[PDB]
Amino acid sequence: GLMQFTLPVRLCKEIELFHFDIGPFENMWPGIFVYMVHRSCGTSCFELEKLCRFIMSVKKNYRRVPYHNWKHAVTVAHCMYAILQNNHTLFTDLERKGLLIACLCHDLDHRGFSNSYLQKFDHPLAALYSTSTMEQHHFSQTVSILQLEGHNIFSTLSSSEYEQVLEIIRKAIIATDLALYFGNRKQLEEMYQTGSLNLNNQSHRDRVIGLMMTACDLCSVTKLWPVTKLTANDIYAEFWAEGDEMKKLGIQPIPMMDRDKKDEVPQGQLGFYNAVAIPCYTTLTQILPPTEPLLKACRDNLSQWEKVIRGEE
Ligand SMILES: O=C(O)c1nc(C2CC2)cnc1Nc1cncnc1
Ligand SMILES: [Mg+2]
Ligand SMILES: [Zn+2]
Repeated sequence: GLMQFTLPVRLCKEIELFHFDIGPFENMWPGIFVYMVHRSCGTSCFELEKLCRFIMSVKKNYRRVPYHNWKHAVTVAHCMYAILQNNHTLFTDLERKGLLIACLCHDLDHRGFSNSYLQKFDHPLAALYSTSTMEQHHFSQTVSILQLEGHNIFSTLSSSEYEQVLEIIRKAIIATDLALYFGNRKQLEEMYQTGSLNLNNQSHRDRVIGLMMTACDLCSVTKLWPVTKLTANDIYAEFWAEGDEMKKLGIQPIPMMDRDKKDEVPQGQLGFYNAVAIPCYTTLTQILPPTEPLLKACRDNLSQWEKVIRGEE
């Protein structure tokens, strides 16, 4: 129990900041995650032997896709870490445990295709789960891994604590379905403004955890410009493949997915920042003020995309 993960000095310092990039050395990402669990949660939260076996099984069940891959999983978990570390007293013991695990598992077994494509293809997952198709799959895969011999990192919780943490994880993973974020954020906006927001109301905390999940999930737009811009290529490599697969079902895809309309990307990023990212981080910052560096970094990246359109890069 006296075995800490320690990082080199640069990483030990930058890991605390919202804009930390986990680096290109895949072999360091498990250690980076255990480091975050230890500081967020404690060295006691999980049996190290069980946690390492859980992490490696989660890693194996992420595929080799350009964006929805193991690096995304760890990156999203790091944003959650930075949120929890800057909001120390707002969250329960169980919540800290549940949310880092939910972020690590939230895109398990992703194939690089949207819920929409699965439904037009008539994928069996679309018959099994008619809404939030991939997200109910990601939660399914999380439960499957937790039930492997040796992989139950929660085994030392009481029965009722075990049911509560799995319910935190299920709601957190379902909330990463962006179709649900629009109405979740509108409701949090009304509640914060009329002043009815109450973090002791469970249904309210649920909504706030959902928004934290959207914020961590989108956190590649809150990095320094060179990171955000190089990540945007990874996300468009998936979108353009999905577009090709739409054309193979005889369906003109949306322009966001059409590789023949690469010129329209800068304007599509503006729409995404203005309709999704900026409002997400604004409402998050209103509810949890120390998350403001995410909103500041998002606004800087919006201004960089505006510079791309004005031909200045
Ligand atoms: O551009 C987008 O439409 C986009 N959409 C989603 C969500 C649908 C999966 C995530 N991120 C996105 N943009 C993005 C930019 N730069 C870096 N990482 C993501
Ligand atoms: Mg997802
Ligand atoms: Zn994701």
